[PDB]
Amino acid sequence: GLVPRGSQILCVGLVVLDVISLVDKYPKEDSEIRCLSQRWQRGGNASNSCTVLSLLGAPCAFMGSMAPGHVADFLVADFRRRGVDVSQVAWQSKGDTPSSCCIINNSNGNRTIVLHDTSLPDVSATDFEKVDLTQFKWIHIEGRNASEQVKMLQRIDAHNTRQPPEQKIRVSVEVEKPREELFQLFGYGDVVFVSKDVAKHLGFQSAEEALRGLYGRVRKGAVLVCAWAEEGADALGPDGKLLHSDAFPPPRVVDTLGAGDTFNASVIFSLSQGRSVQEALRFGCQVAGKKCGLQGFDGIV
Amino acid sequence: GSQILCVGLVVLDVISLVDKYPKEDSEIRCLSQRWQRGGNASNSCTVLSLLGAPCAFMGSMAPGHVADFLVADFRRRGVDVSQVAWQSKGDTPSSCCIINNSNGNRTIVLHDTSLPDVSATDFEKVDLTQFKWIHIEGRNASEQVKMLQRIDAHNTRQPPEQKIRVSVEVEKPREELFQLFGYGDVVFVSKDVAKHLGFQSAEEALRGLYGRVRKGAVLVCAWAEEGADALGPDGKLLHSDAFPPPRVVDTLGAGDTFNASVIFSLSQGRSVQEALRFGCQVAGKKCGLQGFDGIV
Ligand SMILES: CSc1ccccc1Nc1nc(N2CC3(CNC3)C2)nc2c(NCC3CC3)ncnc12
Ligand SMILES: CSc1ccccc1Nc1nc(N2CC3(CNC3)C2)nc2c(NCC3CC3)ncnc12
Repeated sequence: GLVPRGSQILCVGLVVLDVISLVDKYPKEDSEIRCLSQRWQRGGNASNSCTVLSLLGAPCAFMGSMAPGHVADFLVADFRRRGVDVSQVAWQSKGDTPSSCCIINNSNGNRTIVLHDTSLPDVSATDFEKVDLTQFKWIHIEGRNASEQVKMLQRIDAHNTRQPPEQKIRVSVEVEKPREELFQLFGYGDVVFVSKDVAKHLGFQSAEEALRGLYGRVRKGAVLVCAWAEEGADALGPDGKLLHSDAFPPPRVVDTLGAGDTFNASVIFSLSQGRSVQEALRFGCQVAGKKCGLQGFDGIV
Repeated sequence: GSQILCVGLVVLDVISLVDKYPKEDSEIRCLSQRWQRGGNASNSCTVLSLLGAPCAFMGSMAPGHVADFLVADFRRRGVDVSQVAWQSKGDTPSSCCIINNSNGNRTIVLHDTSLPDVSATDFEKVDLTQFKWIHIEGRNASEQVKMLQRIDAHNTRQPPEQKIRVSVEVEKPREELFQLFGYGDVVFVSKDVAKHLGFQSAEEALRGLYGRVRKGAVLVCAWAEEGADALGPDGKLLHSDAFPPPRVVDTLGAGDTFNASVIFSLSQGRSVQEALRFGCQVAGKKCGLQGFDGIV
């Protein structure tokens, strides 16, 4: 159906089906055991942010790769259950739709993971070329396949080059795997999210060390953003002023999985409503804090 | 009287092929992944079908998207599902199977729904005429013994020529299942059970377990790479070496391939030595492949 011009936030990245099994003890190889409970969850960075943006009330769409099959079917039904627009999915003729097996040991909390395979092709610059941008007010890009996503960021530059500032598409970018290739993305986007995990791998020991240490890599005008779990979040604009907001503990921690994706989506949401970076950092921390003390995304409002 | 029937579980097998088995708290990436129609009786149907034997599955299934997948697969394989006992409480069981591609080890983590078992009631409602053979997967004992008795009874009224051959699996160490040994013409007891009951080889198990079977039965016991053995009324031990494929790459469903194949050979009137041998021949071929496609 019809989507008004400049109304949606698009997130480009991975979606994955996570099968999550709760067990008594860790299974010894070659055994047949009952679990305590099992969940199928839609997962992936761009995937969760879309969920959040919908709960938060933004019209939103997801672009990532799927393969026709029963796994897609479930994934697409969960997306749709959360109000996400999937009209831009990149259906692939080759490969498996990503699925992961996660096993959680009850008596200790340990999480073991068999990660999804690498059979399916990522979204590509030509795939992306085929997309009429006018619907989007904001596009956000999970960092995965760097050299291609670069062409897409360049496409969005082009488009923008020719629009009145009030019809310009804002861009955000996320670097979250400690992978050499990803670092070029730093130079793109109006907003750049970097993760505790990545920043540590580059040697920095805190948001402040990371922002000040990496801001030299961001394109002029950009806001560089970093969250540090219970130590809060920071942000660094072109004016050089290091911003900060403390965390917000929930009455008690229940599920941290996906909180970074909640933080990103919330910051993006706030900035898109024209709030100030400081107000965004704040909001970010508030909603991610609330998520942590909840199971999945249901109660975040 | 042309079909073979199997009574047990169907399960959605969410499979991950990895090259080494993950250690506590670690994180590895699989080589590939697939969905597969699972459950013992389910697998056996697959194998019977692939061998050209008309067969039919019977077990509980909850309607949903999972079931739809299972059903379609049953049909692509010509398994008669018209005997299925649908529910309205619960969902389709499913599990995560980690298959270690470097020795074919298979770790199964099962989510058993509360989904109701098949009951003597449901069973008492089936036309026993179409079946040369009926193989029961031992899950709910006290309730299945009734199913069996209904079969023993049906036998009395028929020529010692048109009787319903009956086979029985005892795969899990559960105490309740132990009453089942004394039923059906052929009885499959797994290596696992065997060891749990203090026995160290198929030879010894067979000796120490024959006491528990119906008069005139054959006790069968596979033992992976060691082969499988059998014991009949004549008191003579039968043996068959295994048939190792070049590389073992996937042993999920081997035992259910063994059983189907033994059953199949028997329903074609081959001898117990010949069926034991064929069982190993097929389970063996199976272990060198991902899936079932291609054992024939
Ligand atoms: C700045 S908000 C944020 C952003 C990204 C990721 C997580 C968060 N928020 C929180 N993360 C974690 N955590 C902990 C882990 C789980 N593995 C690391 C992230 N703990 C808390 C907390 N209390 C718990 C602290 C551990 C004692 N209270 C509020 N927000 C967060
Ligand atoms: C008697 S055939 C049989 C019956 C039921 C279940 C399995 C099998 N067959 C085999 N199972 C296993 N296995 C291994 C496990 C997986 N952990 C137990 C079952 N390994 C082999 C094998 N392995 C390699 C050869 C020694 C070189 N070669 C032939 N048949 C089987």
